[PDB]
Amino acid sequence: PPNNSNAAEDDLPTVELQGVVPRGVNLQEFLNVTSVHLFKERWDTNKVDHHTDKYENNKLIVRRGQSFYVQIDFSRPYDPRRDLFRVEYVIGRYPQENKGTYIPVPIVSELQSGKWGAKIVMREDRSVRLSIQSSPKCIVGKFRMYVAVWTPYGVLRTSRNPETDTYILFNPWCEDDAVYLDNEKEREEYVLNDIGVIFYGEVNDIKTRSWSYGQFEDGILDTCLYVMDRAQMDLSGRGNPIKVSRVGSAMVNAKDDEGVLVGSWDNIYAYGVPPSAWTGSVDILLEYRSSENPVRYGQCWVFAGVFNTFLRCLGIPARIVTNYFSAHDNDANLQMDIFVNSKLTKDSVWNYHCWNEAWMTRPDLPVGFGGWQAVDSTPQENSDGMYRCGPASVQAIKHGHVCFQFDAPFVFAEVNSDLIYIHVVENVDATHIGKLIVTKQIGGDGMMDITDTYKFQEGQEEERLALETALMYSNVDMDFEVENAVLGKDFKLSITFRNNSHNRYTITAYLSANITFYTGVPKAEFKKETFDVTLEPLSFKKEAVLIQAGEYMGQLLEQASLHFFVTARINETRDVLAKQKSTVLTIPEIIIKVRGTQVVGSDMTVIVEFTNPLKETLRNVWVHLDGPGVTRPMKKMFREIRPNSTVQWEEVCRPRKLIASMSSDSLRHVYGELDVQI
Amino acid sequence: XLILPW
Ligand SMILES: [Ca+2]
Ligand SMILES: [Ca+2]
Ligand SMILES: [Ca+2]
Repeated sequence: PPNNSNAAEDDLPTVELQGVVPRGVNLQEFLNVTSVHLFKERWDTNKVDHHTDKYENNKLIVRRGQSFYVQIDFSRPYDPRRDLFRVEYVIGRYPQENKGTYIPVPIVSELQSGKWGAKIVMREDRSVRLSIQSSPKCIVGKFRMYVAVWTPYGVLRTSRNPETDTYILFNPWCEDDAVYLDNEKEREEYVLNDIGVIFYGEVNDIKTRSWSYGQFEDGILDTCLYVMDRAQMDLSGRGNPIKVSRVGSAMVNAKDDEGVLVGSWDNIYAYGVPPSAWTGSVDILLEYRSSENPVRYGQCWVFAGVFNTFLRCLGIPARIVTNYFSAHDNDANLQMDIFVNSKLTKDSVWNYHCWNEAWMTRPDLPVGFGGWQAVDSTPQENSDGMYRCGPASVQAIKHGHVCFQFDAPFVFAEVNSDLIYIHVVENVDATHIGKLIVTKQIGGDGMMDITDTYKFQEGQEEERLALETALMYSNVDMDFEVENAVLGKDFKLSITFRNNSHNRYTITAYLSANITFYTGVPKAEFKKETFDVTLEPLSFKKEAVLIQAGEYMGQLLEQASLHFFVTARINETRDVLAKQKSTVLTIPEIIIKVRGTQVVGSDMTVIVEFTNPLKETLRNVWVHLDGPGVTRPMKKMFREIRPNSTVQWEEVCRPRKLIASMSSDSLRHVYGELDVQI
Repeated sequence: XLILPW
């Protein structure tokens, strides 16, 4: 049967005898658990290191992909030569290992990266202390803990004990988690902050409503798990933030799924609470858990207020945005069809709208479409048969790549749809929709303008080109390849146009070059250029834009890649050709060796070898050695290095880490390192 | 959240 309930439990036997165990067998020969300690208190290392001390909850709450300490007390001291046991974390009524819901945790000697395991770190008396490491992709929820001792007759498991139950949450602190956020300030605001502000009003008259998210208050966490139970969300997917965010975007509104909040706009709000009355999320969600029925009522800002609590409570970093002059598209044409005329016209435009943004990687999308994802629980339009919206990649909306799931065309139309006064046309307005998008700033109640994340500035040619690309989701081919990109050196970006027609064309285009992480999260735009090229008939044209090294070297990170947007419009036919590609920089590295005894009080030779990576001629090569405690900083110059030729630098020194760096005239800031013990 | 005249 489907296993989609954290509340439901199966019963795990305490004496899993196998075969025909003879009568009179003596199970006292084997270990049994007298006590288990989880150090669950909110001052101890577990909750503090896992950023869960805030939760008003007396049970162990950890975040996945991180180590926490437990202690198991046995009847006699644990002996590895004769004892074999494992820890188990179980969830649901139908737990299987291959479904992620039965998790065996073997007692190992060394914790492995991204694998479940427990390592002993203390053995005093009859007690062993364990550092347990969870998988950075583990299901999020309330697990049941067991200690299982293996015997030749079966497994001796502990009895059910709800005091050892453990919540495992999303970990925005673990670089192996899809919700990883490499910024403590951003983490404290988008995860640990339980209050905030929401903006509303008009574009020129802006009001501020404060909201108490209260994700750490008693009952809220269990409620969020209940919200997922009520959705019948299969447990095997509750570790995927894309599924958790999309299920939330449906379950917060009461339509078609008996969700948390009922939307009403009719100025009456009979037999319920007016939307303007709510000041936080705790009372809505708790009433949902108590009554087990939807709460009345809510509107745009209240849906986001509760959705924000749901996301932060589970661990997904989340913020609330406000779109002023948000458009409502009814016929999915990405236009505001205006006929005035109230009978034929069905497209509306709100003074403002509020939806949520959730921080996650998008492994289901190409590289570059991670980071902030737009999610809207407010019921506006159907999506695949339900009232939900997102996660839509804000990055995909900016360049009009609305073909990437989910519901990107809708969110694009909300922020940058043109007005079409329509058989016959008349006027076309292109600046009215999405005048301003805002969100609460870090460290204050100010207003961070984030309009530039969803769309290019109205007026600029990239805005139109992005829009016309979105509307698209004359015998001309278009492609671009990156010309031998080496870290620390200028490289060429060659846009190619092939015209197979007998006509002469004019092409307007823009180029967007971006640094993205290895996971696929965007960092920044380091180059943006618009350009115009003419295409003679039966020709090929290779316009090559030069990316200078100084343009991107300032914002690079470990294993970062380059994401390029190139959208070109055929002016004569108004066609739009759009490509997006990712490339990893060919990064040179410095090999550092140490020969000799590496003790203090004696000389040792540090050998630095560098290989010329370019087909060019390197001149004025400066190599710098740095290593505090080993050798004072020094520099070896090299007036010339021939192509594909290797250089070696020896440096004696009497003494920790060593860092080397090369910089020439055509290649700068290429590094190497080596950890040395002394 | 008001609907706004076109
Ligand atoms: Ca719903
Ligand atoms: Ca429309
Ligand atoms: Ca516009």
